[PDB]
Amino acid sequence: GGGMETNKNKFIEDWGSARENLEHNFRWTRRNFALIGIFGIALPIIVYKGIVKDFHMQDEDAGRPHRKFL
Amino acid sequence: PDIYEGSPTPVTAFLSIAPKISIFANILRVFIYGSYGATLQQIFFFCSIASMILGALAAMAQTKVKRLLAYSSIGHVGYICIGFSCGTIEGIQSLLIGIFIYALMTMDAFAIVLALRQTRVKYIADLGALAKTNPILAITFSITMFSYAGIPPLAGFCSKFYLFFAALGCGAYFLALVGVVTSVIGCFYYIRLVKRMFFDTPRTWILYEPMDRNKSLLLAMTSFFITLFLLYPSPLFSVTHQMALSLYL
Amino acid sequence: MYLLIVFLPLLGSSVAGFFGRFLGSEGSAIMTTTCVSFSSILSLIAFYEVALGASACYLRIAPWISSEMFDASWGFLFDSLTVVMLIVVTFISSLVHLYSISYMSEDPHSPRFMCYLSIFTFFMLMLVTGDNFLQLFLGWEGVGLASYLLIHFWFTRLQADKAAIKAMLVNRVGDFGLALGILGCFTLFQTVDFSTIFACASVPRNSWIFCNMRLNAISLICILLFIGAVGKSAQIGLHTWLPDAMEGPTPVSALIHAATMVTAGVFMIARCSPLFEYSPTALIVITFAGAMTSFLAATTGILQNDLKRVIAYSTCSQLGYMIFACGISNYSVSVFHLMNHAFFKALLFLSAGSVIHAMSDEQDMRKMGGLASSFPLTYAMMLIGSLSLIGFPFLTGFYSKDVILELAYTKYTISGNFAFWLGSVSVLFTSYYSFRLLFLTFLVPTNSFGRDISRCHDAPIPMAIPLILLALGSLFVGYLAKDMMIGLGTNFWANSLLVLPKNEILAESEFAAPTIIKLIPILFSTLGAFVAYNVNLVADQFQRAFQTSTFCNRLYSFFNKRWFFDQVLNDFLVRSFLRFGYEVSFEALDKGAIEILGPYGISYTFRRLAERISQLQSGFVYHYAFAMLLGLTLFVTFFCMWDSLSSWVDNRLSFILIVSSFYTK
Amino acid sequence: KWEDWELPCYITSFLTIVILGVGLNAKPDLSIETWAHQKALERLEMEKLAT
Amino acid sequence: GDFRAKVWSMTGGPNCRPKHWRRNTAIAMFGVFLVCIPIAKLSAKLEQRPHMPVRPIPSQIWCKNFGTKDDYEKEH
Amino acid sequence: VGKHIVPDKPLSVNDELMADTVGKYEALAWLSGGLGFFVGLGLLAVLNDKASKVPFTPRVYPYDNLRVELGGEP
Amino acid sequence: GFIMEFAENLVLRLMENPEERDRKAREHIYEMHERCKKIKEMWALPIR
Amino acid sequence: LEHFCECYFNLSGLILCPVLGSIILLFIPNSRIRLIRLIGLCASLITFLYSLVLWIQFDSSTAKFQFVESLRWLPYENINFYLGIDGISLFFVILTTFLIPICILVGWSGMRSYGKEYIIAFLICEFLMIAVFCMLDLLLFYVFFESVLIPMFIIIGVWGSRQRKIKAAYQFFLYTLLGSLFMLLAILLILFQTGTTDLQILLTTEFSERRQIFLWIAFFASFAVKVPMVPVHIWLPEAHVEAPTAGSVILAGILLKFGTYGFLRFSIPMFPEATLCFTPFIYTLSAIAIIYTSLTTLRQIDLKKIIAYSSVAHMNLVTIGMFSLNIQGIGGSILLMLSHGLVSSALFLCVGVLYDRHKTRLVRYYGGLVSTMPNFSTIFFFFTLANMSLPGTSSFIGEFLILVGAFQRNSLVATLAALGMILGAAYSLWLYNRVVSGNLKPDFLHKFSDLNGREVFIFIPFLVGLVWMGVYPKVFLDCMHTSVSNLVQHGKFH
Amino acid sequence: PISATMVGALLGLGTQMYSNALRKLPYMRHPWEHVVGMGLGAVFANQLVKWDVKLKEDLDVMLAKARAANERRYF
Amino acid sequence: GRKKGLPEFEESAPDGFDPENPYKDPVAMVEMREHIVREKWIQIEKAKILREKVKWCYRVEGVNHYQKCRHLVQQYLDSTRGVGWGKDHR
Repeated sequence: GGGMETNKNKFIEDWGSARENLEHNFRWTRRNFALIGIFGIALPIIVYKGIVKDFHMQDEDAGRPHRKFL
Repeated sequence: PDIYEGSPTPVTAFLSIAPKISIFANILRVFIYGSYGATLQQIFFFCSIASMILGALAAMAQTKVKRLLAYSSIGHVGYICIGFSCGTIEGIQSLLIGIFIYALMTMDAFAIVLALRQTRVKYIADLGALAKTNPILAITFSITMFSYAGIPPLAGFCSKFYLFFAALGCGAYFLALVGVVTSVIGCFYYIRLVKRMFFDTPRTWILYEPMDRNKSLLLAMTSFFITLFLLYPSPLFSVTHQMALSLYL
Repeated sequence: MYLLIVFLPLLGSSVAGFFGRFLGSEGSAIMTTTCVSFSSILSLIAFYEVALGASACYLRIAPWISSEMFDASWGFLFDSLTVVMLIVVTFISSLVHLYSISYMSEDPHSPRFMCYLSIFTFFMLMLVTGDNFLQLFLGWEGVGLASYLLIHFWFTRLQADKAAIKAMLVNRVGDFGLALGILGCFTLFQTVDFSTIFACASVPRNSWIFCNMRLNAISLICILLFIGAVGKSAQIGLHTWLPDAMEGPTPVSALIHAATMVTAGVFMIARCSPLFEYSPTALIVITFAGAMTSFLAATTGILQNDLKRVIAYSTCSQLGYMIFACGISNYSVSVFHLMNHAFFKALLFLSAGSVIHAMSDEQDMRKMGGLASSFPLTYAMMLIGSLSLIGFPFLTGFYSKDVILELAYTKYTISGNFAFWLGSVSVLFTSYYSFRLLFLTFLVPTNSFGRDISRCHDAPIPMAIPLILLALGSLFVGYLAKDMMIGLGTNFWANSLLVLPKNEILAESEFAAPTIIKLIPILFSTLGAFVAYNVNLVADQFQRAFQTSTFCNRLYSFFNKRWFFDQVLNDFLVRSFLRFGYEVSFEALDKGAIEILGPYGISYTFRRLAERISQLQSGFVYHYAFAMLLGLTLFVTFFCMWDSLSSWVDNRLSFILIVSSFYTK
Repeated sequence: KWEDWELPCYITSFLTIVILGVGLNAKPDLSIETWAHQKALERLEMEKLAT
Repeated sequence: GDFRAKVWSMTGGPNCRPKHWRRNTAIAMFGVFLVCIPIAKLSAKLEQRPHMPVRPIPSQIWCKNFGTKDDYEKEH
Repeated sequence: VGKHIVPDKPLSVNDELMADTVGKYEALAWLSGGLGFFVGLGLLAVLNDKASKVPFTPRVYPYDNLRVELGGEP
Repeated sequence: GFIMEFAENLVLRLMENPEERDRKAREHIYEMHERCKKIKEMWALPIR
Repeated sequence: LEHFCECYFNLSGLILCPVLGSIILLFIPNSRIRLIRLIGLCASLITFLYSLVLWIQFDSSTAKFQFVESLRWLPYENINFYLGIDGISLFFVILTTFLIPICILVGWSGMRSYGKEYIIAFLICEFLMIAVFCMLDLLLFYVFFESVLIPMFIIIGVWGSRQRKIKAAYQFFLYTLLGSLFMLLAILLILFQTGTTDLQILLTTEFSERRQIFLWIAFFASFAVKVPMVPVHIWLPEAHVEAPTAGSVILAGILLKFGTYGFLRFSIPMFPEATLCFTPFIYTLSAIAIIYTSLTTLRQIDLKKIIAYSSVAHMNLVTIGMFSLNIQGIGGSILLMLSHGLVSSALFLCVGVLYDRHKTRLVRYYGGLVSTMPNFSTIFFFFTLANMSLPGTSSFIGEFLILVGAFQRNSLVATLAALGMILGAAYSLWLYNRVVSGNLKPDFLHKFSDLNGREVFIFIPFLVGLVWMGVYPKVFLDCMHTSVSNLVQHGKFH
Repeated sequence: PISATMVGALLGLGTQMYSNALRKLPYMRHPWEHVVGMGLGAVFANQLVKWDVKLKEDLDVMLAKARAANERRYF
Repeated sequence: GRKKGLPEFEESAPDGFDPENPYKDPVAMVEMREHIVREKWIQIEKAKILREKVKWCYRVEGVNHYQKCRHLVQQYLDSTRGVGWGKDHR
């Protein structure tokens, strides 16, 4: 009846606040350890080596030695 | 910290500045001039590191303005003594520059504290909504806190700049790491006051009496110095170089 | 005059979109139809001057992206292939504009509909007329957009919004591959211009590094480009969007997802024939894709109950025929089937809409029947379109479908044999659902509701006029245009299409083939019509097999739910990525470990450290004196009594113990 | 009634088109592309007529 | 419906029936035709036809770029 | 349209995003079999070896198989 | 008289001179590279 | 050496304009709100026109720094600072001068409660941001970059909508300060070698590969926080969401550009050998950020969070382009940087339009808006398309050029980077449909107003700029290619 | 141009206004004090410039002596 | 002020550039870098002029482009190998 502001829903707002405060829920469980290990460590290392290997395969296509990277 | 809190506030303001000038003059003329060497400077190196770390942590733990200022002064003497530790001409010059800038900044801060002591300021939370009740005082005090934190181009950067200059000059990276971490901690507990004066919406406000002419004039001058020193820093640099040279010749 | 062809539909859409509040439903309908129809007439003139007069037109407006050798340009190319596609697009769009004038008369938002119709047309013109890969990409994406806007034109309907997003996401996967091929093209030839690339395509022989694999550069480019044709032409893998695109209005299905845009993948393979000709590996891949698609869409469409769904699966089957025709190096035949397809398929969708409009928006064939005498005009156009689609002799569909099946038999390769078997069996399957539709909709005893029957009416004039014009097309276009398009040794295409000498099979396909091979489609089509008559007019216990047998019931659902393709791809692919963005990248990493090993953990530890350091200042003077004394003792010990200690101590140990003291109690 | 922002904004908008519409079309073409194009034309001229 | 009558939109909203829609439609016709005139002139100026048609064609009336790119080893 | 449902129960996660009669892995097995039909058909095409029963000799084009006309050395 | 020709000159009057701009850039580098030695003597002066 | 300029319009006047505006606004009483508004808006608009004139006199044939003017610090002249721009920094000065008047116009209606502090904070931000982009010295670049932290902190904390702004402002300040502290160490290490901080001298000095690697790591520690790269990007969603609308515009449209600008101005040209060594490392971090943050964006439920997270993926694609080290990659990276500052700024303006009326950022409340705000829905759709890098929009030019430049170096990284075409389409259209399409929900929202005259005008230069770059990027690329070419060639002589 | 006198006068006037504002008084309360502050600021800025010049001379003499003492080492 | 006309640059490489130790004459080092950039842009325009020739030969000759433009395609493809800053170094 009055105003343009949204009529707040307690359940929808609770869903909103629980999303913003997710860091209080982290527990270091088995599932988290597998997820962080696979996608925080293993996958970036796989992408890193794939990119290096792509450069190196070019080097031996040009008759050049393998370029050094950090 | 205990004497700074418990003493009458003008005593705290006086003890914060003058004795340090005089004792550092003594330290220069005794040690830099006498000659035992390495051990003497290692003393001051280790004490500087301990001072920076402990001052930063303890200040981060404080809820009262006077204690926060005491711990900030402890941290800053750590930064200054890093200059005495290196034992070079630029070390002495930077020690003197750091002393001068810290003294002017402390005079600014205690002018504000004595101004707010007419309404009995005690806690950091008492400064809530000061940007509404006295916006120009909240700006002047925020400038002092950002200068204490070393944010360029305020005068406080000058001293911070040296810390890292000597750390990479005398070849000391653990000192550099301590400086980076403690600078970040100091920045946090200084900007907490700016947050209290500007971002908070307390239910109960404290209205403060306006300051007298003496403190307003001193505050205006020191605040102009703090914002504008890096535009014309030549006289201080020249005079401190003169003093560093005159220690030996 | 050539710029007026491309930009007239843009002008028509601009007036309806920006100024539709001044024209209303009637004004915006006239404005967009007139501009598109004028562009249609100029397109007929352009076909006469470029194809019949053998005079190509090249037009360059200005550069688009000029960065070193990168030279994307606002440039237009009008050759024989272009003016064929201009005719198909402008003519069908003009009819669909006329058809929509009365089909959407009762819709509240007709002016926005007509505006979207014309903007689609403009982008499709920009796709077929561009002279470089980047302008084609602009048309490629624009028709992806206009299709999205038209599928959810009823924005209040949630299934339309689900269908429009799916159409755009599936095509972005195709655009992903298409863009990669364009990147590969530039790296190899140092240009995106069509004429330069085709003139140089025969030379490169180098190998390339792609995803840590040594591959042939030309083959890599051609396969990446074909991924683009897989998305737009709904080929196996990226095809589940086409049936769901029926959520839009019927005119949208006729123009966009049956005649013009759905064939952009076929046009692009044909336009790039001078490049695709130098990758036999790509041609084999293309042969397998089309052949499988034709079977996948035919078997699925024999159990659909919705009119628009059946015709949508038929569209996906004919596209496979076009694609594997391109795969056997017959681009003139695939384009010939393209234009032929644009006539009877459009006639079938527009005729379906008239039945649906007549039957109060009923679309389920199980609630129709006994409508031949109630709607004579509509049934007649549907018979012509259907008989032409199935390849009845001497109709438009017969002169191209049969030649593709003949050429596939003549291809003496594994992929050619694969295509012949799968293309031939699909003819039986397409004849079944074509007649199954007719019998259920208009010939069986009525299965419908009375209130619908007592409110029937037949096509108004603006709806019937396009149907009669498309009937004439779906009866005579094929015969009239054969010798022009695929006449033996024809020069109609000039330099538009390229078939290398080693790949030419048309003569052998017409002379060296046994007579039985050319009669298999009619023999297969007859069997499908007879089977449809029996299942839908005689069998009465047939359905009981599925209502009692578990294997036969799952089999019914297997072909009804499209080989459970959407399901598998939703349960395994979409859900996997959706779950990853919350449980892994956000909860486990961003708001998990990164927070704990960052701001959240750092604040916690430093708060505890500050609390402990604060407790040192205990307020007891004795502690301050004790601290001073300890500092003195420490100084004396370390800086004077450290001469004989180095025998028993190390510097490493000392600092280790000081830090280790922090983890006490 | 025009709001207080309209006049300064519509004058800035007008001056923006005039400066960019005139200035960009009136500044000389000094791109490395235009200079090298002319330079490359003469070198291909100079190596063609001479052997 | 009820509230959509108070909502302004460029395309006119639902069931848009402007009273003077005929004079506005005819005014819109003229604008497109006036817009088309510079487009056609620029098109005719820009077209390139390297090949003479087998028979005379309508674009030989306004286009003067027929059989011009014969010297291709000179294009830059 | 009619009346949008306003929540009355605590909203759970995965609600921003929230195929009936056939199970998940059973659908994967049926689709796998369907794709296994194309695989077996393709293998049958290899086993057939239609390329080995071609009823004509490869086209030969004049002028050295149009070597010059195809971009070769003139 | 003509708008564009006036603007051609007007923009040309506003641009900096290329020869002087390059000259000053060259001198800046030359002088700083031969100047980079003076100050580093001061940081090396013995405190004692 | 007084390297003063002969041009009439120079960089010092442009730097002085918003400073004069702020000084004047210092002394105007808060009862004269009309005057405060007019003076602030006029100062910003004159700065925009001045920068346009700087564009007009730009010389696109030189690789030297243009409009170079010297500013003296000590009469000893040992330390003397230079200002100047090239094809890499000119358009960013223009973008700053253009975005500031937008920031003033957005808060026009609330100016009676914002006060002169709001305008002064933004005018002070303008002065520092213009200066940062015009610096030819490592030390002055450092000092001016940190100066913006003070007003940005103030802007976020004071005028943020809800008390999460406290945490947001803290995190922004602390992350940025940490990064700037690592840059300071490298500046002082460079100064120990060279005895100078003048950029032009540094571009002519040789570094050892060992110390090149180390100094590059020290520059990366600051720039990767600025960009931001994973895993130090988590400050961004909090700061960009809790800020006021104009604060979000400044944060995403200008401040984000400072890390990528620092990569182009210092790290890439000054340490060519280290840059080659760290190219697989940059490629990996950018590729991960593009894939991962795009998927996080998909699962966000706050309007401003979806737009904030999209900014991270766009900025990491920029880093792939600049580290491709060719004309297309670096040329495309600068164009995407400019395009992002227009597209994301316009998108933050659309969300702010919705928030000022209804005071909520949760997507669940909205929906059906096309039936009540068709004008906003059309403008929102256009910038939605531009965020998807639709061909014909400004963002497609930079995006494709970066992919071209990446493909010519490493086909794998160009392939992973091209996956953002699929992912970026998914979250942009899902956002648009859940807000605009569907049916209204009168139990949450029942009272509606479309855009007014001020909001439509605000959107006009964003539409014109996006179209102008999307169809004719040549006016920008022409003025850049000479500086881009010499940046690529820096450190090689063949 | 920008002389020391003008910078000092502006700084002194600003110092009087800042003082009045910190005390919640009108900016121009007691204008004769604004005149006095302008004069004092001008005098202070000019004297600072002169003092800086003198300081430089003294430093040069001191640095000359230090370098002579250091060069004595290599005799 | 600036005189009207196309920009003017020295045709020859700077004198004072030792390719053995490029970091010894910096003014020449910078001037060599600019000269190489300008030289590389000349070859870029060379391939683009050569590319316009291939384009119009294809358009003019049609089905006979393989024999009639054999020479132009070779010239263009040779000019594009090792051009600009692409996938070839020198």
